[PDB]
Amino acid sequence: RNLSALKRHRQSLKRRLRNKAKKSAIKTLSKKAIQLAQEGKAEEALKIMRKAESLIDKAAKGSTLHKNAAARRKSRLMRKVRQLLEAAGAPLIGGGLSA
Amino acid sequence: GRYIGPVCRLCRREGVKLYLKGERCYSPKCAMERRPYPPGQHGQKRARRPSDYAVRLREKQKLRRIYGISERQFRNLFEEASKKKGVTGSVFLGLLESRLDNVVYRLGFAVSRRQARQLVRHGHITVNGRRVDLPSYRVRPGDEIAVAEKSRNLELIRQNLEAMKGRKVGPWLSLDVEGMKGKFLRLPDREDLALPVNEQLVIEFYSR
Amino acid sequence: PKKVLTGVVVSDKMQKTVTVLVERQFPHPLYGKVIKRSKKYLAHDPEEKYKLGDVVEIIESRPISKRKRFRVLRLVESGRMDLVEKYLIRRQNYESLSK
Amino acid sequence: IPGEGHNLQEHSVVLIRGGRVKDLPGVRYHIVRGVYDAAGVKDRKKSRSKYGTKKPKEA
Amino acid sequence: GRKERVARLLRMHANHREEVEELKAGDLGAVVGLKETITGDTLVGEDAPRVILESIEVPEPVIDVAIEPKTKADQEKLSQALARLAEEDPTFRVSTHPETGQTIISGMGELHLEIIVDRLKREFKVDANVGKPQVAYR
Amino acid sequence: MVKIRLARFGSKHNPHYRIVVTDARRKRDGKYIEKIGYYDPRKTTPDWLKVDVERARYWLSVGAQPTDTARRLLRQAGVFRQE
RNA sequence: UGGAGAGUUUGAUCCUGGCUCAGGGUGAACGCUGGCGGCGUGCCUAAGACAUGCAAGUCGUGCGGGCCGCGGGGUUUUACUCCGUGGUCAGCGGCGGACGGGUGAGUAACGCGUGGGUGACCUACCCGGAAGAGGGGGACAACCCGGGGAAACUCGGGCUAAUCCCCCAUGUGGACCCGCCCCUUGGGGUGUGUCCAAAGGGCUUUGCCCGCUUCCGGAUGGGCCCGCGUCCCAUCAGCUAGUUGGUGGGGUAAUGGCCCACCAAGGCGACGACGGGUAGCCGGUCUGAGAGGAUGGCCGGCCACAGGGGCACUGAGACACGGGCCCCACUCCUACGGGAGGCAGCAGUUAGGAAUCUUCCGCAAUGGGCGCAAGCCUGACGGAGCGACGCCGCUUGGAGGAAGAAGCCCUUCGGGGUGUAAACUCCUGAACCCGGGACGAAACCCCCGACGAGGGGACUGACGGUACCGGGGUAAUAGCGCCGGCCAACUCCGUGCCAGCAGCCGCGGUAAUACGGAGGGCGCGAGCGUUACCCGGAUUCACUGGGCGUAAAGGGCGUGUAGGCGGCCUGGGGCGUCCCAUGUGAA
Ligand SMILES: [Mg+2]
Ligand SMILES: [Mg+2]
Ligand SMILES: [Mg+2]
Ligand SMILES: [Mg+2]
Ligand SMILES: [Mg+2]
Ligand SMILES: [Mg+2]
Ligand SMILES: [Mg+2]
Ligand SMILES: [Mg+2]
Ligand SMILES: [Mg+2]
Ligand SMILES: [Mg+2]
Ligand SMILES: [Mg+2]
Ligand SMILES: [Mg+2]
Ligand SMILES: [Mg+2]
Ligand SMILES: [Mg+2]
Ligand SMILES: [Mg+2]
Ligand SMILES: [Mg+2]
Ligand SMILES: [Mg+2]
Ligand SMILES: [Mg+2]
Ligand SMILES: [Mg+2]
Ligand SMILES: [Mg+2]
Ligand SMILES: [Mg+2]
Ligand SMILES: [Mg+2]
Ligand SMILES: [Mg+2]
Ligand SMILES: [Mg+2]
Ligand SMILES: [Mg+2]
Ligand SMILES: [Mg+2]
Ligand SMILES: [Mg+2]
Ligand SMILES: [Mg+2]
Ligand SMILES: [Mg+2]
Ligand SMILES: [Mg+2]
Ligand SMILES: [Mg+2]
Ligand SMILES: [Mg+2]
Ligand SMILES: [Mg+2]
Ligand SMILES: [Mg+2]
Ligand SMILES: [Mg+2]
Ligand SMILES: [Mg+2]
Ligand SMILES: [Mg+2]
Ligand SMILES: [Mg+2]
Ligand SMILES: [Mg+2]
Ligand SMILES: [Mg+2]
Ligand SMILES: [Mg+2]
Ligand SMILES: [Mg+2]
Ligand SMILES: [Mg+2]
Ligand SMILES: [Mg+2]
Ligand SMILES: [Mg+2]
Ligand SMILES: [Mg+2]
Ligand SMILES: [Mg+2]
Ligand SMILES: [Mg+2]
Ligand SMILES: [Mg+2]
Ligand SMILES: [Mg+2]
Ligand SMILES: [Mg+2]
Ligand SMILES: [Mg+2]
Ligand SMILES: [Mg+2]
Ligand SMILES: [Mg+2]
Ligand SMILES: [Mg+2]
Ligand SMILES: [Mg+2]
Ligand SMILES: [Mg+2]
Ligand SMILES: [Mg+2]
Ligand SMILES: [Mg+2]
Ligand SMILES: [Mg+2]
Ligand SMILES: [Mg+2]
Ligand SMILES: [Mg+2]
Ligand SMILES: [Mg+2]
Ligand SMILES: [Mg+2]
Ligand SMILES: [Mg+2]
Ligand SMILES: [Mg+2]
Ligand SMILES: [Mg+2]
Ligand SMILES: [Mg+2]
Ligand SMILES: [Mg+2]
Ligand SMILES: [Mg+2]
Ligand SMILES: [Mg+2]
Ligand SMILES: [Mg+2]
Ligand SMILES: [Mg+2]
Ligand SMILES: [Mg+2]
Ligand SMILES: [Mg+2]
Ligand SMILES: [Mg+2]
Ligand SMILES: [Mg+2]
Ligand SMILES: [Mg+2]
Ligand SMILES: [Mg+2]
Ligand SMILES: [Mg+2]
Ligand SMILES: [Mg+2]
Ligand SMILES: [Mg+2]
Ligand SMILES: [Mg+2]
Ligand SMILES: [Zn+2]
Repeated sequence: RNLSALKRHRQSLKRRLRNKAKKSAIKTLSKKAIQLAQEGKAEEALKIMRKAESLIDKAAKGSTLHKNAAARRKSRLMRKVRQLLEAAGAPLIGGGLSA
Repeated sequence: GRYIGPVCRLCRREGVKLYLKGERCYSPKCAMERRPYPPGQHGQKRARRPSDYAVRLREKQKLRRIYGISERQFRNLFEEASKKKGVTGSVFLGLLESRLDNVVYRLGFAVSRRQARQLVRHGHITVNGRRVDLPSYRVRPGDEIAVAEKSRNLELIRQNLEAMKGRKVGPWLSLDVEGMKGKFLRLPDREDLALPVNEQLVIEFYSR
Repeated sequence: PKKVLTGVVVSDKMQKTVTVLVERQFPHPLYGKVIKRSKKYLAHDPEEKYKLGDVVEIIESRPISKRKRFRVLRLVESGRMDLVEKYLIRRQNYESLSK
Repeated sequence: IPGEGHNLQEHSVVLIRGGRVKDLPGVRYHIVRGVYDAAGVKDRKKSRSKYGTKKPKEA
Repeated sequence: GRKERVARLLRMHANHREEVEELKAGDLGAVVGLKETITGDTLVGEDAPRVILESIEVPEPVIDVAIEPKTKADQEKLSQALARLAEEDPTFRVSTHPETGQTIISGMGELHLEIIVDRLKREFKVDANVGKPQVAYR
Repeated sequence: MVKIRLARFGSKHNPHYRIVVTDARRKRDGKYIEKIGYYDPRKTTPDWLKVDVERARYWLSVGAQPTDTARRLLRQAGVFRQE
């Protein structure tokens, strides 16, 4: 009575579980960086932003995020981090912002 | 199927003299010599002035009953001529005279049209060497309508092919009696066929 | 090519957006009489340089919002308040067609 | 109910055909003879097909 | 005189149903298809001598009762049923009194008409009353 | 991917194909990209197979994959022959 | 290369005007009759409910095992248990289940059609190009044991393999912020900073074959946007709060109020918004002189749906017909504690209806998924079956044959008709019987050659022992409508406003060409009629192509808004219009 598209559903869940866990991280660190960036903490802000960037791009290589999506987040993150920082900041140990 | 039934009975109705019997239709008795009036309990009673419709109907029947054709093939043949480039009047007849069965008769091999039909139909006829048994076959300029082997020695054939000695075939054709062969040279024309029919009228019939 | 239309501005009540009223004629599909119809387009005016009364070229564009799919290309002439008086009257009139 | 004589009762199943009868009011249809419970006309000879009667054999 | 279609043959076993590919002479079975064939009818190859075998019989009913639905709305529901029923049992019959318009249902016995009506309710979802047929006086 | 295959036409008991380039996903006789030639498996005509080697080659150079019998026919029209 | 009209208001007339008919057409149905073949075509109703089988699967050349076969080894037809081969069963992993096929429910909408736009984008597998494929770890099934259970199968612990997962490195390259140059809606270049790659598998062994990673480009397929076009009711006239716009965010591949905050108040409507009714749209099809009208079954395109409703997951692609979750309706199984299902796929059942089929054959071909390949799968498809459902073709015989059998019908009792029709004489020879017997099939593959080109070799047919051919060979089916006028075709009898006919006008009251029968005739013919519907006739919504004094029809009269239309002369522009070229106008 049963087809084997069930294996596909099995695949489904595990993969879902997988990249689900990756997107959380990305959102967390991103938030974490911008939170610090506004708080004036240049160094740790940038430090976390770098980690985020890595996690985003790492998501891009597989079927989780992908391409412009990752490209996009990074820009929004960097765009946000830099702006908030020039609230008397100066980028310490310039993390991931060519400047 | 075709008509398959009293023929002469039609010759009296059309008032004219049809040749749906071959030989007899020359003897002193195509019934057009004896009872030149319409068949039926009446026939020889006063004839009322034909209605405009009765004229065209009777004229159109006149032509169709001459070739044995069904009202379906007749009308179809007609509409094709209409479409065709040129005076549908002539063209129509032309297509009718191009019919295979007809040509066989117009060629001699057969005493009448019905007989020609059966000849063609029984594989006795041959077009360009290959046998054809479809009376409706359209013969084209250049084809060679002939007989076949098991067909030549045949009794009825020799008869019909002997009567052709001397006799000349219409301008648009060219029989070869001693070869039982024959070519369809040219598409005929209004003047070539001495038909007791005013085709102009058939055209008009098919309007309504 | 990007469609380009010419109309007059009849509304500048919105921010960075003007309402351009474009006319057009054409043969009646059945009665052949040339008829005049008209359509209103919301054209993007980011510099807020176009005002009520201008006849302008409108050009097809990347969506700026729901309804705004054109950008003001350039000024054709100015002050045609006459062309607005009409539309306004045509509109004012509606207040007299109900029950 | 077309034809001379019929076999229709207070429960017969009929096949309606459409087509009114000029001298009859709310009569906008004709029962089809020879279908369901409407027998064909008995002894009919001429326009047979219109009265659901089969060709009689010369016995 | 009707062309029938034997879609598939089938043998009735004590527990399941075997679908055989054929049934030869002297054997019994059930066929699926055939929308017209009824009890007693003869079946011959689509060519074979169109003969008409013996058999059938069919005794005449012994008792009659008049039946009428619960609501005029159930009328065709009931009629359609009775008809279907007279098709499976040539011993059961539906008639319409020529004089008094009622429908007379008839069968082989009190018990017979009893399972009929009851069969009409449970299996045909039609509830009908039954009573002694009216009399045509003069 | 895009392909070069036989699209059926003709008629019942009268197969008449059309050598065409289409996406591998269209139905067998659906809309196609371009017609490059025709083919008549029963040689009812001396001219029972034509191909536009020119175009056929063009599409081959751009990814189009020939089905087997489509390959057979093109080979025969001399498309793969570099002389 | 294309246009026919007639009957009916009156004592009679002309006009007006409605009704009616002759034609063509259909996925048809019903009645009568029925021989063949080919090609088409067949649930139009309950988008009702469905027993049963079959409609996607495929890879051991990604990986570890289980059960079996055969063989050789301690020793066995006691191999069990122990290398090694071909299989098999699931599991893990991959690729495809988003194609193909079905349906017309919903939708008047950028849904579709047509032409455009994207500096606002995506595209697995396929081509072309460049550069790589170096290290290090880890888990979960399978499996064994344990626990729950009748079962589906569930739960726990424990190992374990990879092309599964993860970190590190190299960075040809790429992504992002920024500055600069070019360019102009987010495109191209460039610099410092940060950030990102990978699988090994099989052989005739470094040499090949299939895979892996990044980037650039091509092809193909798409998303989104825009102009114009797209039914009836105004006895639906006002509609609008995410409503219209802005700012900033979220979101996606990408624009957008698409979503959310905050600000502003807008946006739409008689050029018909809003509301209600109906409807999938197109290529086309039918009709028509045309202009129009009607239509959208079959076939091709888009779309939409998958018991009703809502939602995400996985993924290059789906908010997914034979995947998932929840709610509703419904149905099935049960050891009564929870299990199962979704034919608008093929075929078939049941229901409804006036009505439309085989639960068939085959993967031989063409096309599709997977695989290096062999090959497997494919109710796509190729065919066969039943149905005059349609169209085309064929047959029921041909030539003789009487002033003309019989019968039957008329009859002025002379005779006339059926009718050369029959009989009858010849001749030909549908069916049938005998022999033979296809095309559609050449390649994948294999061999020389480089796995190239080229040359060469072999396998393969459902339809079918069929089409077709040769040979022999019996004359051997005919029906249905009409016969007052339109309208082609008349007499006798029966009947007596009874029975009936009827599309209209009207026939029937005891000589009825109008009813029923008969003879005879006209029309067609494997058929003919009927009903329903569409266009025609209807110049009868008159754009082509009508009208309003008395036939239907001038608003009771002004004033006037929008709108429609507008004199002479000359210049500018060149939107209308006209012209040419070119693109497009799929099949
Ligand atoms: Mg699988
Ligand atoms: Mg958190
Ligand atoms: Mg905006
Ligand atoms: Mg009628
Ligand atoms: Mg009659
Ligand atoms: Mg009158
Ligand atoms: Mg009139
Ligand atoms: Mg009067
Ligand atoms: Mg009068
Ligand atoms: Mg079929
Ligand atoms: Mg349907
Ligand atoms: Mg199968
Ligand atoms: Mg199968
Ligand atoms: Mg599927
Ligand atoms: Mg599809
Ligand atoms: Mg629909
Ligand atoms: Mg609908
Ligand atoms: Mg609506
Ligand atoms: Mg559009
Ligand atoms: Mg388009
Ligand atoms: Mg994929
Ligand atoms: Mg490449
Ligand atoms: Mg175990
Ligand atoms: Mg565990
Ligand atoms: Mg991988
Ligand atoms: Mg490297
Ligand atoms: Mg680099
Ligand atoms: Mg750099
Ligand atoms: Mg790295
Ligand atoms: Mg590695
Ligand atoms: Mg529109
Ligand atoms: Mg934004
Ligand atoms: Mg954006
Ligand atoms: Mg909104
Ligand atoms: Mg509306
Ligand atoms: Mg509605
Ligand atoms: Mg007209
Ligand atoms: Mg149309
Ligand atoms: Mg359909
Ligand atoms: Mg279609
Ligand atoms: Mg739905
Ligand atoms: Mg359903
Ligand atoms: Mg559901
Ligand atoms: Mg649903
Ligand atoms: Mg995804
Ligand atoms: Mg699916
Ligand atoms: Mg779903
Ligand atoms: Mg969907
Ligand atoms: Mg299904
Ligand atoms: Mg089905
Ligand atoms: Mg029924
Ligand atoms: Mg079929
Ligand atoms: Mg099979
Ligand atoms: Mg196949
Ligand atoms: Mg294949
Ligand atoms: Mg098929
Ligand atoms: Mg004779
Ligand atoms: Mg003989
Ligand atoms: Mg062959
Ligand atoms: Mg060959
Ligand atoms: Mg070699
Ligand atoms: Mg080679
Ligand atoms: Mg070769
Ligand atoms: Mg093969
Ligand atoms: Mg007359
Ligand atoms: Mg009459
Ligand atoms: Mg025919
Ligand atoms: Mg008209
Ligand atoms: Mg006019
Ligand atoms: Mg008038
Ligand atoms: Mg008056
Ligand atoms: Mg008046
Ligand atoms: Mg007045
Ligand atoms: Mg008034
Ligand atoms: Mg004015
Ligand atoms: Mg002027
Ligand atoms: Mg003016
Ligand atoms: Mg001027
Ligand atoms: Mg111009
Ligand atoms: Mg042009
Ligand atoms: Mg042009
Ligand atoms: Mg052109
Ligand atoms: Mg075309
Ligand atoms: Zn004669």
